[PDB]
Amino acid sequence: GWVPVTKLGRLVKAGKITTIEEIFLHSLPVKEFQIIDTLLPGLQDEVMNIKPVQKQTRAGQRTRFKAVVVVGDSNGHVGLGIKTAKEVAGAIRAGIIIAKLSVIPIRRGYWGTNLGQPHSLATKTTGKCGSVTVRLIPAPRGSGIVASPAVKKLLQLAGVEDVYTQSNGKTRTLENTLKAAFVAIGNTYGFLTPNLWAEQPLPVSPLDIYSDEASAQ
Amino acid sequence: MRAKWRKKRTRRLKRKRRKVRARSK
Amino acid sequence: TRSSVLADALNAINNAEKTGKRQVLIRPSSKVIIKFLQVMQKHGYIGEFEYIDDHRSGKIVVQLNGRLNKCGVISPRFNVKIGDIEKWTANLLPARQFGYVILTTSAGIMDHEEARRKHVSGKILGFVY
Amino acid sequence: PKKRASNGRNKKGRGHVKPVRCVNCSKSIPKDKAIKRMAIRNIVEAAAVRDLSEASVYPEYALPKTYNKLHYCVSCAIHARIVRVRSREDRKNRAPP
Amino acid sequence: VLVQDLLHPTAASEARKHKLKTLVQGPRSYFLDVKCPGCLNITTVFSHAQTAVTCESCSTILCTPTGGKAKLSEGTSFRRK
Amino acid sequence: GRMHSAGKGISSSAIPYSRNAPAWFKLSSESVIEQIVKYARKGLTPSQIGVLLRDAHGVTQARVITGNKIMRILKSNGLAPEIPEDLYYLIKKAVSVRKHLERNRKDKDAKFRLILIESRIHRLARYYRTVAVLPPNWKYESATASALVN
Amino acid sequence: MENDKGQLVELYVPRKCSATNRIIKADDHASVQINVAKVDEEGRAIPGEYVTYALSGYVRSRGESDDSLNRLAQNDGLLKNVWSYSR
Amino acid sequence: GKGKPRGLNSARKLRVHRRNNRWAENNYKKRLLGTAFKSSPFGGSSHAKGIVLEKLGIESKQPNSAIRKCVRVQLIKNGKKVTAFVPNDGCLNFVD
Amino acid sequence: GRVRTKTVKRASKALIERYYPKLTLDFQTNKRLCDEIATIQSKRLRNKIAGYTTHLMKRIQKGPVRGISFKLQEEERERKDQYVPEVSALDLSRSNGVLNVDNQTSDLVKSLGLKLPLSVI
Amino acid sequence: SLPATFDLTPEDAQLLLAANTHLGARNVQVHQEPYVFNARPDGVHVINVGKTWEKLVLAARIIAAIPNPEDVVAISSRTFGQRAVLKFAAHTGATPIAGRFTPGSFTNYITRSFKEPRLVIVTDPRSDAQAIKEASYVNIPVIALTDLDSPSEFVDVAIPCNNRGKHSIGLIWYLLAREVLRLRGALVDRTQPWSIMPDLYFYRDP
RNA sequence: AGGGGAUCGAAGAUGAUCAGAUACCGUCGUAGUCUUAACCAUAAACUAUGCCGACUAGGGAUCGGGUGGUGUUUUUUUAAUGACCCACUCGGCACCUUACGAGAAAUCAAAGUCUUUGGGUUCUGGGGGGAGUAUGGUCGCAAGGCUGAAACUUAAAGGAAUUG
RNA sequence: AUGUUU
Ligand SMILES: [K+]
Ligand SMILES: [K+]
Ligand SMILES: [Mg+2]
Ligand SMILES: [Mg+2]
Ligand SMILES: [Mg+2]
Ligand SMILES: [Mg+2]
Ligand SMILES: [Mg+2]
Ligand SMILES: [Mg+2]
Ligand SMILES: [Mg+2]
Ligand SMILES: [Mg+2]
Ligand SMILES: [Mg+2]
Ligand SMILES: [Zn+2]
Repeated sequence: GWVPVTKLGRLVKAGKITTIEEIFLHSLPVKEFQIIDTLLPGLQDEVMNIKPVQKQTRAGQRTRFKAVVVVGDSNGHVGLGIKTAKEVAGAIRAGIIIAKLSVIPIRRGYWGTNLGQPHSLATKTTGKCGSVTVRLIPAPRGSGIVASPAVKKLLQLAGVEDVYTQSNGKTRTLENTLKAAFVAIGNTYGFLTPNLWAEQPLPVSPLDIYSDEASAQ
Repeated sequence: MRAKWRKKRTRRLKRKRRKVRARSK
Repeated sequence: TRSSVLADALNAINNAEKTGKRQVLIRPSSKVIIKFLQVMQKHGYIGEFEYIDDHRSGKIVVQLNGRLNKCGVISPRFNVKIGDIEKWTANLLPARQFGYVILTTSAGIMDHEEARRKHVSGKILGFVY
Repeated sequence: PKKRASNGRNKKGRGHVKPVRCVNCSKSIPKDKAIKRMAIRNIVEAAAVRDLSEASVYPEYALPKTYNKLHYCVSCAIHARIVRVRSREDRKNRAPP
Repeated sequence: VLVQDLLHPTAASEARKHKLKTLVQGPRSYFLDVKCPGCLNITTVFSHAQTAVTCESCSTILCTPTGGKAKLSEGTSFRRK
Repeated sequence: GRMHSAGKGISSSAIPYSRNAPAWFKLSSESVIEQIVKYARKGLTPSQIGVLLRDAHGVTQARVITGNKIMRILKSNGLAPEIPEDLYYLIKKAVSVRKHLERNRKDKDAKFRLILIESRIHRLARYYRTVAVLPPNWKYESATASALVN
Repeated sequence: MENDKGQLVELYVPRKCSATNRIIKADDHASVQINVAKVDEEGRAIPGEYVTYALSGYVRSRGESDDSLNRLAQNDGLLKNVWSYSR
Repeated sequence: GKGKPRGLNSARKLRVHRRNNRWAENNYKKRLLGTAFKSSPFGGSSHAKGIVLEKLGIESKQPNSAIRKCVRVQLIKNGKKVTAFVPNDGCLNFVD
Repeated sequence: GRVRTKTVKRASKALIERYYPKLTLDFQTNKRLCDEIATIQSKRLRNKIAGYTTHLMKRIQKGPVRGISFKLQEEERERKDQYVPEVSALDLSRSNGVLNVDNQTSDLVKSLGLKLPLSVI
Repeated sequence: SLPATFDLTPEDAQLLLAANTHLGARNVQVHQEPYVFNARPDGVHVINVGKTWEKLVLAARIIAAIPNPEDVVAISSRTFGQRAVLKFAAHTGATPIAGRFTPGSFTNYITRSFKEPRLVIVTDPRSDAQAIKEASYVNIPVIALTDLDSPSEFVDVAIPCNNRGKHSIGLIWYLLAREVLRLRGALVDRTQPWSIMPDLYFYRDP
């Protein structure tokens, strides 16, 4: 089974929290991948690459394997994990776990008018990792994801269908390009818009609403 | 070779070239 | 030396907002500065601003409300035609639904939306979003 | 890269500092860069303070000190262990021991 | 901080500030009425007087210039106009 | 700041916000104008006239009491100099440095400072010729600099 | 953000900092929500009834959340003379 | 600023600076100097006929081996002598 | 030397964590209890464990030791109260029933409280 | 919104003044503390005990808002506050961290550590920087006993108090526990002096 | 080109090491080192960080100036400057911590306020060599300085950092 | 004090 720790996870397994949007609204730190698994059952994972990293020690070649994974549902949610382990398989599994933990929401929007079911981003956005700067620009319908294959895969797993991309820096560094694209994705719900200007009543945390979930009877 | 000594050798070469061009006319 | 008091004012406002301050003092507080601030305040990116009359060029204290992502000048003040207003908005604004390219036109200082609905153009002054 | 935040010397606001000569090898070093140590040794340490005080014709002589400011170049100071190689973070520490 | 009344700074901070860095710049100098050893006027002397001012109708030195505020000849009364 | 230096000094007068005479000031505008004309006839430049007025009298600003600047008062009363005071003092400093230079000839620092002073002279003279304070052919020459400051 | 015919098509309308009005993101683990209990009829601290303030990780990292909470509390009550506008 | 003039009347300086700095580009400098015509035995042309003069085996550069069976050719167009590789397994026997 | 390794020290701490209402501070009646409540596979290691447990429980009577909680630290803490009781809460005493404060503290109290016994020098 | 019963009384006012809570740090004081009453000579700054009391009451209301008392963690690595937090977590249902904090106690959900509180209170932000940093890693609000030279980073409620004195530290913790109990209901009437005297929280070296 | 030339000392001479040692080391020693009158115009001429302007953290020292204090010490006769102490302030050489922020990083209060890209302005660079070479021009007594290619060649060269 | 090369 699960046997949860992380009273947030306890609430998720108890069914008090039923949408990950609540976790996102209260910025609740998730520590078990099972929370993400039960709140987003339709979450597919794509391994982007495995590369050997090498440490020199006394004839050297410690040759650990590092795997980049993107998990996501093509509706609002992606996460990105990067994990190094002794074997490709275990690195992939731990990376899937890390990506699920890192799952964040994306804010989709419209390029032009308000015709239903947002297809693009709400604003221009930029993410940076190392020397790699990835910029996402809202695109009209039918534009598709204009990005290099890895970033395009991350974006369709995010659920974006129309976006323009621009890049600078050593984009052949796949890890930095994916991390920059992930930062750009995440910043969409950090960019304050006039339609978000309106002040909300600051709801109460689920951890407080159901406080009888930290005990051992 | 050191850049300083490369420059010195090149200057000596330049001096010799100037001298040869001077002797010629 | 000072070449753009509007640039100095907008830079001070940007720095105060990105450091989280709710108020910013700007000097020397010219007429173009006041008009630009009036546009920003009409669209609600700043709060109230008060002009302090020293018998020099003056000062302004602006109240920021946390809704400003960036205000900036476009220097030089490029001549902008009606059809180039769209290129400027595309280049400067984060989206097509909000933000403003602010121009100086002979119909007055104004954002690009009321510029294009008065069918006037001029020189580009700055932007706010 | 740049190994030391200011430089391996102490000169900011100066431009040129007149040199000094290393006491050990005579290498010219800018005065601010030279490693300077003061020596206030007793004129007679020599295992023989008691012997000199006995041989002295003066009671309570209060034998003097020899004063000497030594200026070492970097090479000579390192070689003679007046100064030692320190870790990257220990270098950023200017207090004496 | 992050919230302060820039339009109404406290008198203490305003007096601490440099004369050009107050909310509105203004001088911290003043004018004094120094009692002449004679009569017919109380001589007006700038606080930061650069001149060795003498009485209008006499030749006694009222102040000696300094780097900042002037001196007062070590016998004089001085109202702070 | 410091057109010919790396100095960033801000020290200057901070004139008051009040554009009217101080309440404790009772002298007439005619009386201060008369004192100004008297000092000008005694040969003082507007700067030292203002210094004397503020130090020995209570006239904080001749422009706030008489409603006119001291140089404008002197010009209206016919006591203006043939060249402005700042230009005159710049040329006097240039003459002094040039005399020291023709007596020393190894003071390269003085040569450099004289170049700076003459650059300032030429910039100020160009301004004055632009605003027609000086004749359009007014010229500063090293050998006649004394000839035009005396 | 709604679509045509005005139905909310955006998930998770985010919270905004009570001090600086910036958006509290999902990964801002330095941000903090403070509940101050309400007092009725000489104490007893009614459970579930608070005054709620959201402070952004930026403010807390700048070390200004204390002053900002002083201001916001005192504006809501909860503090009479701690924070002054003039300084 | 950014080390370049921004003034509205700075177009002459901007374009002159671009003109000066375009000379640091390989392609621009080659095209404007006309290297292909003076240098480049093919006078800026795709192909050139020539007369073989000698068969030659040049030993491939390290770390390789297997001398490469080229031919010295004298171009009909201008007269220069160029070494041309003969690409295939064999295919030297078809050139005399 | 006579330093005990981790497989001695940690096992002793684990024994004392759950068997404090158990084997006393005597080694002979310590090793015997170890024999029946611990699967020690060698008498020498058993002797080591029992000796270190004897030492731990002998020094337990001189103050609590780090990393050891047998659900008695809380009890003894709540038991040991008021080392200086029923004398002075530092209230209305230790003076002429006043507070020996400075002038600025005096103005501090004058800001709101009209009733404070003060001896402001 | 708090009644004159919650106003500062002469009894606990002179209790603070006797414990020397108002004796702030020297001329060196963090320029984020407007809790400073006029600076006396010898450099020592006087802490406004009115503001100290108001902040203590606000912190007590924040603690009382917490539904489960065990989800409130009192932390002190300094000896002068360890007995204070132990007695505080005895009187209130809080969870004490006295002595070492074991970095990784808020992340790293491994046993012997990893409480997951809703609020953290620290005796000294400087000496408990690690706990404050971890709280900033996991969204935990922080109350801190702050001297005028204490760092304010990731400290949401600063109770201005001298922390160089064991008397001051113990008394502040004692008043915090008192107000928490009063707000809860343990102390039915906020007029009695809470018979347990403010020495059970002080340090005892011998 | 005059003067001066103690010292040290390119060259040079010698002693010793060494396989060689026309190097390091030792002893001398010319030019030079110093100065006057003229040239030369180059340095890792470095902070390898153009200049002007504005803004964005905290802190304590320190230099110069100024202001204030129930201040300490110092005497002239009230008072006084002077030195010092405390607080503030302007300007400067810097420094410490933290970085919202920046950066490839080292690190950086500027190298920040840059893909949310525009305050003004000058100069410079465009893979590594060939090469600061050839040539022409110009300056210089000369040494050289400034300007400055091409043919040809090459898949790296290079920066910061990590573990060995 | 000297100790080259791969
Ligand atoms: K091969
Ligand atoms: K000589
Ligand atoms: Mg190195
Ligand atoms: Mg130099
Ligand atoms: Mg200035
Ligand atoms: Mg200039
Ligand atoms: Mg050079
Ligand atoms: Mg250089
Ligand atoms: Mg190149
Ligand atoms: Mg390297
Ligand atoms: Mg080899
Ligand atoms: Zn040496």
